[PDB]
Amino acid sequence: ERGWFDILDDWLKRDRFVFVGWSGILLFPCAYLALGGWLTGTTFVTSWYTHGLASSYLEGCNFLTVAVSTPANSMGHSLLLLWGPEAQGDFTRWCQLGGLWTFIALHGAFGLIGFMLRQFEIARLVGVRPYNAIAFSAPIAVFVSVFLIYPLGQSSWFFAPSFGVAAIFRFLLFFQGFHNWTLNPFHMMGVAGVLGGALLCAIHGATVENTLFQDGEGASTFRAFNPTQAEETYSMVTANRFWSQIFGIAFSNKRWLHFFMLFVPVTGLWMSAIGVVGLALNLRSYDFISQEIRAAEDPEFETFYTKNLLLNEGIRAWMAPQDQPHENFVFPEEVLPRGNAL
Amino acid sequence: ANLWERFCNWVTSTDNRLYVGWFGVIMIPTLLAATICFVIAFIAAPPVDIDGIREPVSGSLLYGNNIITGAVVPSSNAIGLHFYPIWEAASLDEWLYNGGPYQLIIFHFLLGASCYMGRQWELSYRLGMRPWICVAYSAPLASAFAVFLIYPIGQGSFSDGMPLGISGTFNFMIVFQAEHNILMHPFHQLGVAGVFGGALFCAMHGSLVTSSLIRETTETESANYGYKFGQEEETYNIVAAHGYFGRLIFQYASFNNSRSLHFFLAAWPVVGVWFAALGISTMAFNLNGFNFNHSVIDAKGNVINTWADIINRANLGMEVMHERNAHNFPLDLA
Amino acid sequence: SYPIFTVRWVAVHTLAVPTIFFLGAIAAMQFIQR
Amino acid sequence: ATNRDQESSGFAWWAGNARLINLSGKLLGAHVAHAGLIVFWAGAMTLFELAHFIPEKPMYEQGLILIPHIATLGWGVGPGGEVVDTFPFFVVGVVHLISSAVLGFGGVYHAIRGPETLEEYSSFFGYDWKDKNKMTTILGFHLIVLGIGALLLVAKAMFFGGLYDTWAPGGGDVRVITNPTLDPRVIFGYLLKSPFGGEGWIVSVNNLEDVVGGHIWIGLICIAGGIWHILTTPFGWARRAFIWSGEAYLSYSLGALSMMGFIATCFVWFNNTVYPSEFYGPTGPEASQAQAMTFLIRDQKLGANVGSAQGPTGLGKYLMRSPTGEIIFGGETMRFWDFRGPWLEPLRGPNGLDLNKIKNDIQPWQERRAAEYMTHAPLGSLNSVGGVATEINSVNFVSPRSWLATSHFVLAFFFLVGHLWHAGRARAAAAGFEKGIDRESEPVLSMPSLD
Amino acid sequence: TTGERPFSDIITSVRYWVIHSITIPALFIAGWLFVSTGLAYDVFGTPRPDSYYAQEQRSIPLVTDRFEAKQQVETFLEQLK
Amino acid sequence: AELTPEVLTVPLNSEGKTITLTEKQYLEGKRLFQYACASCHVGGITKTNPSLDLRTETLALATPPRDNIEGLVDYMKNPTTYDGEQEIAEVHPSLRSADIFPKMRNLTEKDLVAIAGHILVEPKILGDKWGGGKVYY
Ligand code: CLA
Ligand code: CLA
Ligand code: CLA
Ligand code: CLA
Ligand code: CLA
Ligand code: HEC
Ligand SMILES: CC1=C(/C=C/C(C)=C/C=C/C(C)=C/C=C/C=C(C)/C=C/C=C(C)/C=C/C2=C(C)CCCC2(C)C)C(C)(C)CCC1
Ligand SMILES: CC1=C(/C=C/C(C)=C/C=C/C(C)=C/C=C/C=C(C)/C=C/C=C(C)/C=C/C2=C(C)CCCC2(C)C)C(C)(C)CCC1
Ligand SMILES: CC1=C(/C=C/C(C)=C/C=C/C(C)=C/C=C/C=C(C)/C=C/C=C(C)/C=C/C2=C(C)CCCC2(C)C)C(C)(C)CCC1
Ligand SMILES: [Cl-]
Repeated sequence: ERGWFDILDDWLKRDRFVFVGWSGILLFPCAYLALGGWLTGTTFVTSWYTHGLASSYLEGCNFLTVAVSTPANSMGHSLLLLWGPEAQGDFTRWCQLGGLWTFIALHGAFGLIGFMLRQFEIARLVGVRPYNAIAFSAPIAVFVSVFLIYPLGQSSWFFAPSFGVAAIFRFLLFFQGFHNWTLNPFHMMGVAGVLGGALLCAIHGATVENTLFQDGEGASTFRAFNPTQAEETYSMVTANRFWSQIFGIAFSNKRWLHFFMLFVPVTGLWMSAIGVVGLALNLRSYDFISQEIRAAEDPEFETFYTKNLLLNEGIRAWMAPQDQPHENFVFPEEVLPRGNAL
Repeated sequence: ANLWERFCNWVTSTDNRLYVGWFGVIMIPTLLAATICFVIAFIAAPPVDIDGIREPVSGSLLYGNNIITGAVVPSSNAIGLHFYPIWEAASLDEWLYNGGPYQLIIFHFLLGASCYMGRQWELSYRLGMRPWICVAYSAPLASAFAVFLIYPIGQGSFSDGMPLGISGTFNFMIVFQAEHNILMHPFHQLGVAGVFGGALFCAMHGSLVTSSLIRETTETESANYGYKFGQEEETYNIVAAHGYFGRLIFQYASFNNSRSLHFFLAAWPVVGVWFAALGISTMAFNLNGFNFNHSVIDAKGNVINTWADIINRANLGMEVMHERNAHNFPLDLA
Repeated sequence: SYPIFTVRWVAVHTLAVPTIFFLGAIAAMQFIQR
Repeated sequence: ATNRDQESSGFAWWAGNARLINLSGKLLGAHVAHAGLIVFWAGAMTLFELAHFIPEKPMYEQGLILIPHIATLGWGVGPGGEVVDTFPFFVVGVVHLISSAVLGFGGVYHAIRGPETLEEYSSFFGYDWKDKNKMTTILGFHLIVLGIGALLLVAKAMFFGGLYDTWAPGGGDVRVITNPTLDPRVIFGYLLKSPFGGEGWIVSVNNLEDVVGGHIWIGLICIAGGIWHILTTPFGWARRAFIWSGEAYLSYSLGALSMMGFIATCFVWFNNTVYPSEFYGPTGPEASQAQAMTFLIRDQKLGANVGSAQGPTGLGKYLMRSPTGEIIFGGETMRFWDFRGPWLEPLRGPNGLDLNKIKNDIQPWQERRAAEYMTHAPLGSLNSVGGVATEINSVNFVSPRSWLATSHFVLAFFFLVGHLWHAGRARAAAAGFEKGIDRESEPVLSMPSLD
Repeated sequence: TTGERPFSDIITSVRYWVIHSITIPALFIAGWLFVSTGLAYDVFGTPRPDSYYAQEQRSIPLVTDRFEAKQQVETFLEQLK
Repeated sequence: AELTPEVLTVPLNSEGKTITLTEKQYLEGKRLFQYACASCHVGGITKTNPSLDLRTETLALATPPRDNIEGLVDYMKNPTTYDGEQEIAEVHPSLRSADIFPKMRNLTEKDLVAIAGHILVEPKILGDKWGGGKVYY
């Protein structure tokens, strides 16, 4: 059977400069629209009616302060379809109500699905194991938990991260003040996975580059490697002795070494995603009850834990009126927490 | 074979289970001193007047801390940058009140860890290796110098050095944001690119090499037994890896030279962390992140807020609350 | 010898055509006064 | 194209300047062309600063780093550091700019026109990196030049108008230095001071007599050692301790420059004698003490007894004791009590700040100086918004001390990395394994196993 | 290789540059005019410097209803006189 | 909203005469204020003495009143304490003390009017932000 399905399959999988594939039907429009939506919004679209903020090059923001901001809190978790009951097919209103945000988030989510399908598709055609796709589940877990599950647990999309450099920084600081997110052990594991991944990246790169075999005469050692050579280009035996004597332990199985390099950052991101699922419900690691009972009763008891809560309280009271304008917070000067003088 | 030559041949011997070396002669006593003091102080040290206002902060386990809240507390603001060894105190009880232990730990640690870097150079010379693994280690080492030494120098006190503890780290980071807006500094942003990128490329390289392992095992055994320590032949097919990844993106976005690939793995996080360290070190001298507070103004002159101004609101709350009893005059100039 | 209109040609231009248009729009914004 | 591709030289283009290692004639050109770049920047930057300079604003409000260097030497300024004549700034810039063309000319000639190697053309200018006698002789020539340079500063100070003295009675003035400190216990005593708070190593030099006498000692020492290294060749203990190669020599200098960059970073951050605050703005310690002083003065004028005002913590609101008893300013500036400055020292007694002088002898010029330095604290953003990170836009200011300190820390750090890079490579190249491990001779395969 | 013409071939060819010395500046100018004619403001609904606020008000025109949000913005736009 | 002549109309003196500044004067006032004054008065506060700000309500209760052009121009010539009892030229920049505050040497009478105008117009724009300090940033 060589029907139209099989002929289409032929064309989708041609060896061209940009492989397309069946996965490409999902991947390419969704990635392109998500990227074009972010560039369109950061260049031209305001956040005045949803946040009370300027947020586009048009308004005078720069690369650090432009954003595609989340919709107004009053939209709830609305899909905010262009043809939906809020914008009612009006493109200009849609932009003013935050329709670009759900547009980017949703085309982005389906774009990410399409990229991971692409990793499976190409891997099956070339004949390799699909571990690169398996590794990409960690970025997907992060995107889905932070940009979708987290706001879905909260009151509205407004509290999702906005798509911008400084807007994401605000998101970091909000998570410290309101959630005490540095205290959360699922974040701690994520930090370990990311910093340990960066560590493994640097050390393995440096170990290979400094246990190279002399396979050429030039002082530039890059030329003395051939992609189809059968020999290892660096000395596993010398690398193992160096680290055993510097550090006490070393790798001895190169297949374990590279699996571990997959394992560490991937597991870390997955752990951080679980903690954010909890924060969707405000199920925080905010306090240590034992510390609070002691400190309530003993005004001489002070730790770095109690000091940081005071900082969190400052963040909440000083940023909440501007950061949550729909709540209409009026905090007179006299209720604001402040140390002496400052 | 006199006794000095014998000692030198033992110190520099490549047959010791752990290499000693001349750097190791400094490294071992200083690291031992810093480690022993850290463990004892973390468990049992009494509270410490970090900010010099007779307001001691409890850092140890026996005085009410758990693993997450505990810390070795930085030395007193009254001491500033003065040297405070045990023998400058009238008693151990004084030394402990004033944060003596913090100085002893970090000075021994910074010495020991600098010698750790020299030791990496030294063993590579004895084994006939190329010498630059220690250049990769200079990036974490510079970062430790930034938060334990350079930042106190510029701010004028070891009491603004990073505490030796988990929650103390977070305190250091939060106050740093209030006083320098580090998130808006391009060197911290390059640092984030260094570690996010380094973790990305870590999983990238791990998954590609793992995806192209050459079949050497049955399905009931670990694929790891398909590699034998010291074997001459490579254990994966880099041509197949390049064939996959080149099609994932495009052909010329993919490495086929293992040497330049592994150099890129080395350089990206190391350079990024160098910039992170230089961020901390230059904000030590108060060259702070970008300030776009009230940068956008309308036709009449009303301030139009941006996300930068929301950051500023957060930073103010951090500023007005930190060290709540330590400021008498309106400007926190250091 | 070579074709002119390929998949690669389309991919290049869906990116490059809006980029130039946007760069002109952002260039003009540098002369807006309040 | 002698050694001008990767095949002939072994070095790729991105290490292309390594192709010069044994081409002394082209290497001379590279060095002379580069010195011209340095002299160019010095001349052009000065002219730029002068063009952009308004004499009624303090230098430190104008982004100036070179004019403060010239003014400190006593050119163009009078009492209080006021600018009386900008023509010396013009001269210094013009003469540097003109000279860079001479150096640019020599550099371009030797680099692309003259003899590629110098050994055939002249045995005086020729050299072999491994010739320990020729290398120490070239080193000796340059030590003599440096020694003369240090004596030019002495000549300016003692015979050609003097130096700007921030400490001069009457508010700061240019002063001829007639008795420079020659006592080697003073001069070399600076070298044995602790580098920690209250001591400050050589960064603590606080008077021009010591600055000038130190340059007399350094000039003599450099000239002597320069003669010594022309006449001698390295001894056996030195021969066995070092690597003798171009790259090795480069790496020693990189280590030395890195060390000096770190010292310069601290000099400009703490020292207000050879970096006068009139020109560079107040130090960080200085501005923080000036805030305490400003509010002691304000509150005392309103009727406060500042000696006995107990602050919220139990420590004095305005005044307290240092850990050794000296009377010092209170609040967070307690960390800065080691600060010494001309506007503050009149209030100082044997026991530290004197309450009687505080009550009766504070002059309006001290109130002025303290308010000016409190509001020009060296804090500001990368886009030059002055003040704490939470301040709003209005004031276009970053102190010269922050510019000079941050740039020289960054430079010193990378120069330390460069030392490690080239010292490690020099060692490996000398021993013969900088291109990789020889497969047939892998040293680890001849060693006993660890376990 | 995948069969398409090398990029270095194309972008050093006179014909490439004859075509693109027109199409590139023409797009740039189209983008400039999208802003300079004020059309970008009206397509996307972005305030001009003089239309964030009414002359004496200092409250944000914040959307507060889900299904009448369109009418709320339109009402905020009328009140600009 | 726009910078209108109404916004730019400010009290000239205590008797109720107004003067209408141009946009050029206002913008010149802002630049000269930044040049000579904002190091202590950024945003309408006073960093070396926060008890006294540049709010119009605060200026109206100074002695003599400073909430109009003539009072502010006189202050920049011969500043006084808030109750008028003392002359503070020796510690506050003014034309009288331009020898010790060199930045005042190149200010002309026209400049003083523009600075004065900026100080009186800005609260009409910024409201509580002017003289309010960090609470209103
Ligand atoms: C200060 C910076 C500096 C200096 C002084 C040099 C100097 C040199 N380089 Mg190096 N190099 C540098 C930076 C520098 N380089 C950088 C950044 C790179 C990376 C791209 C390299 C990569 C590199 C490689 C790969 C090679 C060199 C080589 C050389 C040498 C021969 C150059 C030649 O023959 O060109 C000939 C070029 C021309 C004739 C074109 C014009 C050149 C002139 C000098 C321009 C001067 C313009 C100036 C304004 C005129 C002023 C005149 C006025 C004063 C009267 C020369 C000594 C070569 C070498 O080692 O030979 C053995 C070599 O192969 N360099
Ligand atoms: C006096 C200082 C000095 C001197 C004379 C040398 C000389 C040399 N170096 Mg060393 N190096 C130094 C300092 C120095 N280095 C420092 C401080 C570092 C740490 C970063 C290094 C790190 C280093 C490495 C890693 C390597 C060398 C190498 C070399 C050799 C080849 C150099 C070359 O052709 O580069 C060519 C120059 C370039 C390709 C240009 C680099 C572009 C830089 C990064 C831009 C920097 C940005 C700029 C400051 C600001 C932005 C500008 C932009 C906005 C336009 C040559 C002998 C190579 C070697 O080992 O050979 C034996 C080599 O692999 N150097
Ligand atoms: C010692 C070096 C040094 C220092 C401390 C200063 C300091 C200053 N300059 Mg000067 N200047 C310098 C060198 C320096 N400059 C050089 C080399 C040039 C020629 C390009 C100039 C030309 C110049 C002009 C034309 C002007 C100044 C101005 C100023 C003032 C404002 C600076 C500013 O806003 O920067 C903004 C900050 C940046 C642009 C940050 C740059 C970040 C770099 C690219 C990072 C580099 C890192 C490292 C080097 C690379 C490592 C790479 C790694 C792979 C190894 C300030 C006093 C201004 C002024 O006020 O004049 C009165 C002014 O208009 N300078
Ligand atoms: C340190 C820098 C330096 C060094 C070591 C050399 C070395 C050399 N040059 Mg080069 N050259 C230089 C810089 C340098 N030059 C500069 C700046 C220029 C432009 C002026 C030239 C232009 C040049 C040309 C056109 C020629 C040379 C030639 C030579 C070779 C023979 C020169 C001779 O025998 O003079 C003998 C010594 C003297 C005549 C004494 C000169 C005293 C000077 C002029 C007075 C100043 C002395 C004082 C220390 C200067 C302080 C300057 C300081 C402030 C920067 C020799 C290898 C020749 C060559 O290559 O032959 C093939 C040749 O034809 N040079
Ligand atoms: C650029 C300057 C310079 C350079 C590169 C050299 C280089 C050299 N000198 Mg020369 N020397 C110089 C200036 C210089 N000298 C000057 C100005 C004088 C006159 C005072 C001398 C007088 C001199 C003599 C008498 C001798 C040398 C010798 C040597 C050779 C061995 C150096 C050595 O082993 O150091 C290593 C340094 C030491 C071994 C010092 C002891 C180690 C201490 C503990 C290190 C402490 C470091 C610590 C961080 C210090 C910080 C600052 C401190 C002051 C507080 C080497 C070629 C030797 C030689 O072979 O002559 C032919 C020799 O005998 N030099
Ligand atoms: C710090 C060195 C200052 C500079 C620069 C300027 N001013 Fe100032 N101002 C300062 C102080 C400490 C005070 C209080 C003085 C007192 O003891 O009463 C003031 C006061 C004023 C006032 C009076 C405010 C009021 O009465 O509410 C005005 C109108 C004023 N200052 C204006 C002003 C101008 C126009 C300046 C630039 C030319 C300027 N000041 C600079 C401190 C400092
Ligand atoms: C949304 C939407 C849509 C779409 C649209 C689109 C698709 C768009 C696209 C767009 C685009 C597509 C745009 C673009 C732009 C671009 C740009 C704007 C760029 C710029 C660049 C630059 C600026 C650069 C810079 C740099 C860097 C980055 C680095 C290197 C160096 C330099 C500096 C060069 C539709 C219609 C469907 C519907 C509705 C909605
Ligand atoms: C070798 C080489 C190189 C380098 C080069 C160089 C580095 C050079 C330099 C050069 C130089 C370094 C030059 C200089 C020049 C200068 C000049 C030419 C000047 C002139 C001047 C004048 C003309 C002046 C004028 C004036 C006056 C007198 C007055 C005031 C005003 C004015 C300014 C107008 C390269 C890398 C490229 C590569 C290749 C090789
Ligand atoms: C001017 C002045 C002054 C003076 C100064 C002086 C007098 C100085 C001196 C200086 C000096 C006098 C210095 C020295 C230095 C030294 C060094 C820096 C060394 C080093 C060493 C080394 C590096 C070694 C190494 C090694 C070892 C250890 C082992 C064996 C091998 C080797 C060799 C590698 C004063 C302050 C008064 C004042 C101000 C001005
Ligand atoms: Cl204080």
